[PDB]
Amino acid sequence: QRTVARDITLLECVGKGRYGEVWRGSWQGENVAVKIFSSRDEKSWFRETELYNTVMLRHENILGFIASDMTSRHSSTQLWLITHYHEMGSLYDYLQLTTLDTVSCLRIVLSIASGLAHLHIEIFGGKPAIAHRDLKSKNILVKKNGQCCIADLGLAVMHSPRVGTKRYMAPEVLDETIQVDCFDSYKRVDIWAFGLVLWEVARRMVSNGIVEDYKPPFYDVVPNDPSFEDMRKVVCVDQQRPNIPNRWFSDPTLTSLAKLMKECWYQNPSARLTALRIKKTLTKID
Ligand SMILES: COc1cc(-c2cncc(-c3ccc(C4CCN(C)CC4)cc3)c2C)cc(OC)c1OC
Ligand SMILES: COc1cc(-c2cncc(-c3ccc(C4CCN(C)CC4)cc3)c2C)cc(OC)c1OC
Ligand SMILES: COc1cc(-c2cncc(-c3ccc(C4CCN(C)CC4)cc3)c2C)cc(OC)c1OC
Repeated sequence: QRTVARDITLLECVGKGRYGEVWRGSWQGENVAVKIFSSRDEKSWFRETELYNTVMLRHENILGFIASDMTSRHSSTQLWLITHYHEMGSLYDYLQLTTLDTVSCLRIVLSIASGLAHLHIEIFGGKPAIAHRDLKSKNILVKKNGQCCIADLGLAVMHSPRVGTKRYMAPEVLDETIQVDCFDSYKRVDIWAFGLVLWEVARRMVSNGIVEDYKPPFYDVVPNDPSFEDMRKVVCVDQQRPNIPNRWFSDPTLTSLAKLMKECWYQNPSARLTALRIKKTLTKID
């Protein structure tokens, strides 16, 4: 009745971590990305697969799902997640060697806010509400059209042993006051992380011939691979937030972005902006 071509050619490894590996692959001419999970991180494959079996997300700013594959081997199980392939790589990668103008900076951050609001908001008929729980510049891909998409739903929570990246954890995560039975708590953790990403991008926007070098959030106050305690002392005890450079206050776009990131960083989670309010504010800038 029909051939089911499942052969995927793995062409090039574009990522190797504790999570496993990501490969550029080829299926029937078409480029795909293949994430091969470490045994260490099998539950991330299970959770992303469980979510996509619940709701087939389709959004321009969400990394496009193609397939979840489990294959029996000699004495192990092999777990692959297959997605769209974005050749320009992660936003983290992209910001290292690219500077931005006003239009590209706004297009990047509004596309992220768009993907995040899509995750957050319940649609009746639709989709459950979803919080990401590990938003960061390495989990955002740059598309050829200048918009981004959000990747990695391995920690996602839905409403109707992995933890987040410590550098991006909100204060209520670090001080363990987060209300774990409350879905809105998880949206507010994502908004904190979004504000840090907005800071990382805004630094690379040129104004009056000036730009900042790429740095990760809190680069000046914590070590590489900061401990939970290192982060708690900065974010909770001292209540530090990323520096806004003086040069931003000469530029109307960066002045508006600095205000937006402040309103993502309130100690009180319920004071933080919503993803929908961030979108509206971004559409009114420039
Ligand atoms: C099993 O595994 C993999 C399968 C595929 C794949 C390859 N050719 C054809 C298909 C196909 C899709 C959909 C239908 C429809 C036909 C109409 N009917 C009303 C319902 C069913 C049939 C066939 C698939 C799904 C690709 C893979 O990788 C990209 C796979 O591995 C992950
Ligand atoms: C998983 O991913 C990819 C899959 C395919 C693909 C291969 N064979 C058959 C199909 C197909 C045909 C028909 C139906 C429907 C149509 C009508 N409906 C009312 C019931 C049945 C569904 C599916 C697809 C979609 C191609 C892809 O790319 C070109 C894929 O992406 C990499
Ligand atoms: C964040 O996480 C996931 C990411 C991806 C993914 C999707 N498109 C493209 C990529 C990629 C391609 C190329 C480069 C480099 C190599 C070539 N050049 C020298 C510089 C650029 C980097 C990255 C990735 C890593 C897929 C995933 O799942 C299958 C991910 O996990 C959910």
